[PDB]
Amino acid sequence: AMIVKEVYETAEKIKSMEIRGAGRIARAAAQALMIQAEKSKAKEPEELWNELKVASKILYNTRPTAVSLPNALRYVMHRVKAAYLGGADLETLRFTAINSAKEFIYNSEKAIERIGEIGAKRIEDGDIIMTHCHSKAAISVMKKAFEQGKNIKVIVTETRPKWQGKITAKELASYGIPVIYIVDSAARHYMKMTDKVVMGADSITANGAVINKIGTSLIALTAKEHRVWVMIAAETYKFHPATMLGQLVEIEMRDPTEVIPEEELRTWPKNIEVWNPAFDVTPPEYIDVIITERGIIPPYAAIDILKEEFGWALKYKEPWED
Amino acid sequence: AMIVKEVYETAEKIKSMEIRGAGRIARAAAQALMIQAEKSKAKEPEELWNELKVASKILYNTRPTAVSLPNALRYVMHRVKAAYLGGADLETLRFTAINSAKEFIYNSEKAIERIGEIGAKRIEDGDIIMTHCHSKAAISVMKKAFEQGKNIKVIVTETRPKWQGKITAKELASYGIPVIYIVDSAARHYMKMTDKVVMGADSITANGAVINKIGTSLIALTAKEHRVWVMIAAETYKFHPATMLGQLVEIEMRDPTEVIPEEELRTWPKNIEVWNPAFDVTPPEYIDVIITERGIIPPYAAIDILKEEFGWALKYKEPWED
Amino acid sequence: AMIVKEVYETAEKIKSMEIRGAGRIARAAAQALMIQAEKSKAKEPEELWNELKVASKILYNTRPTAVSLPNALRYVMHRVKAAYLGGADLETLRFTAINSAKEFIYNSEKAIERIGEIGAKRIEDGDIIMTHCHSKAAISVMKKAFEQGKNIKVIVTETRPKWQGKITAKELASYGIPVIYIVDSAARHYMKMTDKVVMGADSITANGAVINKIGTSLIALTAKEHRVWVMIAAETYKFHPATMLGQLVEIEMRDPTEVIPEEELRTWPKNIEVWNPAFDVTPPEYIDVIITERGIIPPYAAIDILKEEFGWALKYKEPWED
Amino acid sequence: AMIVKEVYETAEKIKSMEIRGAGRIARAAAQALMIQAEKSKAKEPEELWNELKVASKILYNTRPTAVSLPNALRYVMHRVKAAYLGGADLETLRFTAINSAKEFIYNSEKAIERIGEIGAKRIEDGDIIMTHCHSKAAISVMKKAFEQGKNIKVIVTETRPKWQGKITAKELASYGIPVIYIVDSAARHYMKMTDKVVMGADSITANGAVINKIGTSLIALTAKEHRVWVMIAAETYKFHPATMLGQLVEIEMRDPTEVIPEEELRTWPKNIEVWNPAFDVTPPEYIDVIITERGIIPPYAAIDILKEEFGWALKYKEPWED
Amino acid sequence: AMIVKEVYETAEKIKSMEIRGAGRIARAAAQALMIQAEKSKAKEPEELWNELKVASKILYNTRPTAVSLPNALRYVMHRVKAAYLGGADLETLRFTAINSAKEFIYNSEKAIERIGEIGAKRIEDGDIIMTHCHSKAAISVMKKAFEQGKNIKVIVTETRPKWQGKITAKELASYGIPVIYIVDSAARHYMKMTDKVVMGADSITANGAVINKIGTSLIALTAKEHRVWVMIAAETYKFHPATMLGQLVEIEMRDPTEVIPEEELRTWPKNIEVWNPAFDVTPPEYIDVIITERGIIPPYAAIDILKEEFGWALKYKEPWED
Amino acid sequence: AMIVKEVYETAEKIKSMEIRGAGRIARAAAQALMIQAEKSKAKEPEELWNELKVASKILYNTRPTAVSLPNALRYVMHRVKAAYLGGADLETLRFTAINSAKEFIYNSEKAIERIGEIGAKRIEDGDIIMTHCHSKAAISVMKKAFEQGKNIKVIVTETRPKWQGKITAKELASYGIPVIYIVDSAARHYMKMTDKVVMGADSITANGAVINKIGTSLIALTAKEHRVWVMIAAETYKFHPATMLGQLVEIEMRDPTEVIPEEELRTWPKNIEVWNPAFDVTPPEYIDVIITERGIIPPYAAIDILKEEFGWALKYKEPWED
Ligand SMILES: Nc1nc2c(ncn2[C@@H]2O[C@H](COP(=O)(O)O)[C@@H](O)[C@H]2O)c(=O)[nH]1
Ligand SMILES: Nc1nc2c(ncn2[C@@H]2O[C@H](COP(=O)(O)O)[C@@H](O)[C@H]2O)c(=O)[nH]1
Ligand SMILES: Nc1nc2c(ncn2[C@@H]2O[C@H](COP(=O)(O)O)[C@@H](O)[C@H]2O)c(=O)[nH]1
Ligand SMILES: Nc1nc2c(ncn2[C@@H]2O[C@H](COP(=O)(O)O)[C@@H](O)[C@H]2O)c(=O)[nH]1
Ligand SMILES: O=C(COP(=O)(O)O)[C@H](O)[C@H](O)COP(=O)(O)O
Ligand SMILES: [K+]
Ligand SMILES: [K+]
Repeated sequence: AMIVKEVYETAEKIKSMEIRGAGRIARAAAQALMIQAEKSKAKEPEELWNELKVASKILYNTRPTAVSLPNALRYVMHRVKAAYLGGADLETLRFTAINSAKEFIYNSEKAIERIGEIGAKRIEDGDIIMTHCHSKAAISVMKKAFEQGKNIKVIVTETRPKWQGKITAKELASYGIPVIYIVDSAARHYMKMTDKVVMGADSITANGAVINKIGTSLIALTAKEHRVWVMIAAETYKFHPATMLGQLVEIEMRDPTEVIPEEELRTWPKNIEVWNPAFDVTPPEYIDVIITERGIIPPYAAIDILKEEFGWALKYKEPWED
Repeated sequence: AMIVKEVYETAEKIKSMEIRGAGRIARAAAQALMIQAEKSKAKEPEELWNELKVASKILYNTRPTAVSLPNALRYVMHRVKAAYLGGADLETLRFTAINSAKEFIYNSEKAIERIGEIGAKRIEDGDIIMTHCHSKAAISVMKKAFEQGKNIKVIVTETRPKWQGKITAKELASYGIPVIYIVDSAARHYMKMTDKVVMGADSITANGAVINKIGTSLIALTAKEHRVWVMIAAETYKFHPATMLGQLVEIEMRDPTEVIPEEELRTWPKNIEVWNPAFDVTPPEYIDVIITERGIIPPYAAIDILKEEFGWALKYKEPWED
Repeated sequence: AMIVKEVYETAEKIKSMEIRGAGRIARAAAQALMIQAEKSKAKEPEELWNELKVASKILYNTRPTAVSLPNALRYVMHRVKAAYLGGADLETLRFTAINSAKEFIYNSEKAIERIGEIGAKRIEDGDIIMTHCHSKAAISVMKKAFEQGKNIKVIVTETRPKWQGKITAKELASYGIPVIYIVDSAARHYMKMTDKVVMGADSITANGAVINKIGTSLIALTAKEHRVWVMIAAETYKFHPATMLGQLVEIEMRDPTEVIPEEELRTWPKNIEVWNPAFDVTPPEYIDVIITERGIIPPYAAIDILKEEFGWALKYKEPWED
Repeated sequence: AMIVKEVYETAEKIKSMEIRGAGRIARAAAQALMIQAEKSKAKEPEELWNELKVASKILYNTRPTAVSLPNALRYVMHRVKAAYLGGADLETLRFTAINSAKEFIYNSEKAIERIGEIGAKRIEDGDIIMTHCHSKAAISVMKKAFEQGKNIKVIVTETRPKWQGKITAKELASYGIPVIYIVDSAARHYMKMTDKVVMGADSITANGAVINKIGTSLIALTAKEHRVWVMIAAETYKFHPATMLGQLVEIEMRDPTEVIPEEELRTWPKNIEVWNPAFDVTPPEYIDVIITERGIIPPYAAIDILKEEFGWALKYKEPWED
Repeated sequence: AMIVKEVYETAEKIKSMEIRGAGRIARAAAQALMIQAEKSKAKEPEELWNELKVASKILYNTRPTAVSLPNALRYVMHRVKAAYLGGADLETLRFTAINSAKEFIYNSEKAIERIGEIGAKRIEDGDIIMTHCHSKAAISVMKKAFEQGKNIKVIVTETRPKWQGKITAKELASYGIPVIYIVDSAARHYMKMTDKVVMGADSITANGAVINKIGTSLIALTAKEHRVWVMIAAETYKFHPATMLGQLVEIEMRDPTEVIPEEELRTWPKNIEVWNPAFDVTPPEYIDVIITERGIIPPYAAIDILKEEFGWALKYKEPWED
Repeated sequence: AMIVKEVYETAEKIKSMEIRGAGRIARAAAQALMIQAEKSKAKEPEELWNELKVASKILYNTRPTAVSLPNALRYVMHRVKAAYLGGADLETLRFTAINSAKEFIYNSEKAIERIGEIGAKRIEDGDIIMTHCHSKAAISVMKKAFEQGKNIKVIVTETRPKWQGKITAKELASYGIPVIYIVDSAARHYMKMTDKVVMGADSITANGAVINKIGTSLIALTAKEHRVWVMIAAETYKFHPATMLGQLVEIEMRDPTEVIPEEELRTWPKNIEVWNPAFDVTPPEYIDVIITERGIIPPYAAIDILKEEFGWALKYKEPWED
């Protein structure tokens, strides 16, 4: 297969986390398939289909946990598969894929702004919000609240090991929003002063559980303990189809050296293992609302979102398989 | 007025956390009073007494939260003040000061051994133990349980911002004990495989609360959620006598640059505030046992420890006070 | 501009709580639109439409918290607006307004009967039921359970400040049902002898929360503690559609003189503030079932009620809006 | 009036629990409806209709608590009744009853196979599983998982009074799955070593509560306490449609001799009452998932299963009534 | 017996609650026995003893629940009994009683000021405190905090039926302390803004339970739910000796007309009973600290207070019996 | 070396549980020490000392879990060992052992009588009481309460595997107390109608945990869940002194044939392991009180009982060791 540079470059950048955040990963994946179809020198449809199947496989095999990624590929390639199988000629297939990926990207961009507007109504003037990691959906909520003239202050948790909290702090401060930066360990200590917790999602399961950045389940746990609302800002493509039929979401273990740098870890005794899980599972009981682009829901209504938007595709194989 | 150099160095080193851990700080402070008395050039008792007061003050204004520090200074200075006021000559005062310091130091070492022997009975073959920070008292228990031939494995949290987890990890590894090293945020994610939690204490209050390294409360919180025993390994001089008459324990706010290094932090805008609490408060409902040198107690019997050993002193002003 | 006297009187009476209870306020507002249309002197549809908008506005700016009120106005005005914009003549508009009002009123009466029949199946012979405020929906259930020959007894909380408990007590007594009347503070003390709790609702939100008379949350809280079922008797028009897109429900702050009478309160110093919230929010974890006219649901299925019946309308501005 | 003896044999064997488990009972009731129709000597259609109505009532008044039974009779008699009322001649009616019976029986076998496949995905290699009673749907999950190569052990609670746990223990051992057999009272003691709990269901209600073998709720309670997942394996015909309209599920009280044998019980004093409830009610807060043949749901979504599958039938009388 | 006016007048004023609050009731009881001994025209000691025995019986038989009352009588009359039984002459007995009662009154007055000083250290600048009823011990804490220059605001609950909250509000406002007055039902609604809860006690039991004004257990319940500290300001004479050997504290039921005035209750149907319990029982788990004149304790240390101060007297009959 | 057969008969009958219940076992072990001393044919004091040391070891290695047994042997052998080491001649030693045995046995009977009297005060007229196993101290409470004229019923759980519940059921019926007999699994189902729970104890630990019959912790858990008081009737010799120095209590694992009889179990596959734990561990958060013969304590005060009664003995070896 004639796979372009940008398919490979994108895949490496998802793996190394130079491209990160479940939304962005999903847009970038779709963007890459768009560039494949723009640049394909293929002659036959069968030839282009094969390229897109394989480019998709490459992109799916990057990072497992955020279902946003395979939902983006599925979006582009359910359509490309339907086109091809009703013998669409070449340019019809090339446009199906290009236009499909443009829809997904537009809809991601729109969904996020919309989550901002909905979630900001749940924020009150004077609120101290605590967040975790760097979530574009959460930030959209917080930023929108601030543009509505509510005087807010955000507590950013640094978010080890990769320090996503630095990104969140600088970003929010740059829209004018006062930020309080603390270590992940201080979450409970400062939960007393916190009015609302607003965080993102990578996968959301049928029974209402939220897989998000390591440490999320802790922040939610103590938030529930103090009766602070836990609001998870999440696009409907964050919801995980295979969990309808009993799939456990894989938890990404990343390299030990994200925790202890190589120069130091090589000096450490052999009887120490560094474990670096990238995500944990917050059960639904610690979640008050999931804010989607289609509105506020309780977390136990995640199965409704998946039935009405993804149910149909689970008797079908994956649209890049054969 | 005529204070030796070892007092000043010791205080500089407690401030800087070159010397750290509650127990060690207490011993280092006794030592410093010891050396002041050993090397004094005083001629009258009143002169030595005056040096030992001032040196006491300097040592106390180093770090507020670990009560071990002022409890050590009191063990020396209660005895030194009663001698001075009983008319003791120069050399009798000098020796009360030196010999009191030596007793505290000897009792601190024996107590930690004994805590180890007692706590280790609560560890069972195969156990997986989560800990936090670096606590000599906690390590005593794990070390002794391994020497007894129990195959334990210790989950060690890195303990940001100052990374005491690293100290714990290398230490435990050095005794042959296998370690699983994780970031603080992962503590709930791994609580499901943990059998015991074993941490230390800086201050323990009348009502049973444990003030220990920032994050301790979170670990205890999710331990409870999971029905994992939380054991606090702690010497009687970790108990806080001022709290029987309602004193709140000061939580030390340490420098922002421990969290975000100087180079970086100077690049950040005014409207980010870095907050660095070094301790939090874990409520007694989340603690199962405190393991002291005089045995196992439930946290609520903190008051009995305080009454039977420290109550007597609360009608008096402070031993180093004029 | 040309608003009848019955509209103005009805709004005065909703404000003053001469007419009160969510369900009754909704019916009273439909009625008032009915009478405005019956008695209008308009010649063109545009003139009647203009009266029905203004009368709607006046009725809506009476009391914020019970969503039954604006849901009643919408049931009339959605239908009136679609007729006007479909070119309806004067008399066709007049009749859409009158007949819509009549349908709402008829459905409000049938729904409360049906809630009664459904909820009464969950009451068992010998039961002791705590209630709160005066709710027609709750009373429907108790009344019907007694008529079925079940020997029930109802603990009635006085419901300060406005004393709706008294209304409930006299009513239940009048049907032959024995009552135990207690102050609000005694609710936990008597929860141990209570078998069921049965209250009403003013608004029910997307995520399952019940906004009902001040104190309801406390009663539900200790009911849970005690494992006593909390049943909310509530019509579909108690559900709040604005909350699916993240609106917070306004909690009505009523006059201080309801708490402390005018004579007394004028004798009190400036630095006492009397605060009179008329409602609180009970979270869904403390509610076991909502009993609607279409059946039993768990509180989390509030969103399904809102979606299938009210979602359609949230792309449009308000039916009475210009 | 002319009822074949197979109907009576079945009904007897359901009362005495020679035929047991909610699925098997249901299949056995349809099988008897099937045989009644095959072997009927009725010469008019009205006469067969009367034999089936009657057979249905004989079968329904055996064991009240498992809704599987009346849902089976419903499946057949809704269709037999629609045929009959549309003029169907004799042999059309007979076939409708036989083929409806056959449909339900094939569907039951297929549903359980599919629950096994959905549920096994939630069992991970290593897992220890506690179960209760003998449930064909719980066993499907445990069997498929072992067939998939996962090394599991199963804690089989003995399930007094009727010792269902022995059936489960021998069965699982027979597939090569190691069993740990314990008394019901040991559930909490061993819940620390348990990773998943998997049990059946006799009825599931509109608000998500699960009715299953006496003891199930105790196991789900201490499982929640310890954060072990509680998974209910339940065919959709275990869901109870009368509960949408507020019905309480009857709790069968079986013979005292099941607890204490006849020989011994007759010697006991009159003032010892032996109470044998055969089922209890587990609230939905202690259930993490229900695994049906159409996928995983949170317990709150039972109402969705009921709305879509059974809600149509509630405004009509029962299918076997005059 | 020659009983004085003031013994009778005091007893009526305790019953009618013109004299109220457990501390004050106890002082007034002791004051009354003081006035008996001042004015007794008795000639013999046996004659005076008999007067004091009977005057005590009168005073004990006023209100049952606040153990402060019998502890005050016991204080005076353990001593008077010991004096008399070592044949103290008349004036020796008269002084024993007068002086004993002066000690109790001085010690009550001192203990309260002291509880103020201890408890105020647990109050932080900016705190919103919620209280209940009118407690001199609680007010001492709050007032002292305010005199220390901490800027506080107190939420006073009105405290039905008898409105003790009016007393609390006016009193606190008169020391300059901003007060927020609300109904007992609003406690949970406003618990989010509350930093500390400070309340009194009437009886405290061996196992740590606090009997205080009806509604106390509710406020503590929701305070625990939100992690607001519950601090009970209580003198050591609030602790209940007989609970060491298994006594249940009697809960005072007061007259129905405290709830519904006579003029209205006489018009109400016969099938309504008004129940007016004056106190409820807050379990120890909802209490953080009990502040006594001897310091902060956890509530589980109430048995220590009773052992060291009251244990001795429980093999003896009551010191006014014969 | 010369051991009387009564010692061996006793030890056999303790292993086989012909002698059972923690109190009775203890009395029976002292009785055997007593008979050994009475019937000894030793002519030197050293020779009797050796027979008692040995008798003690034979008795201690019967059943590990109930500390009552070694605390009984301790009571005798501390005193026999103090006599022996103070030069005591033969007949002085013999008497010391007989009279110590006799003291412990009289004390046990008196302790249990007094627990009945303290504990009955906590039972109120009407009460329904759930219990577990057969406990002589729990039965004392229930009996005294009935003797006092209170109309109670008792829910007697059958207590598998050894059916202790039948002993309890017949015994209580024999005093005229109505019994409800249920299987262990029915505990939660019937906890709603239960007002008090009253059970025994085999050991009680330094931190307040109670070791009692397998199932006790499940009953205490659902009792807490429902806010039913859990009361433990326990003589002070049930408190476990090794636990002050960190010891874990051994959980006796008895024969699998107690669960499944020999005849049946031999037919079962090899891959079914039958596990028979005879005790479990109830944490102190689920126990409201321990009733001892010296009064009511919260479970946290067990450490106070231990400090004052047994702490002296811990720095010495066991009384029967060389
Ligand atoms: N914050 C704080 N709490 C303390 C201190 N001493 C004792 N405590 C007690 O520790 C507990 C902490 O509860 P939290 O607010 O963490 O839920 C409270 O019961 C509080 O009364 C102290 O110095 N600071
Ligand atoms: N205060 C408030 N909470 C609401 C409203 N609508 C829904 N909720 C939800 O109701 C719950 C109340 O939780 P609470 O803060 O009482 O513990 C939260 O989960 C919150 O998200 C509303 O209008 N006001
Ligand atoms: N006991 C019982 N509860 C039911 C039934 N149907 C639904 N429920 C619901 O199941 C829950 C029972 O919880 P529990 O009382 O065990 O704590 C309640 O939410 C109740 O409203 C039924 O038939 N029986
Ligand atoms: N399992 C066990 N726990 C004990 C023992 N002695 C004291 N404990 C204490 O009892 C509690 C057991 O609670 P659980 O683990 O059932 O939740 C813990 O606080 C533990 O520290 C013992 O011998 N065994
Ligand atoms: O319950 C009340 C008043 O009861 P009443 O008003 O019915 O006498 C008070 O909280 C306590 O008695 C403590 O008050 P104090 O601290 O002043 O003793
Ligand atoms: K577990
Ligand atoms: K109960």
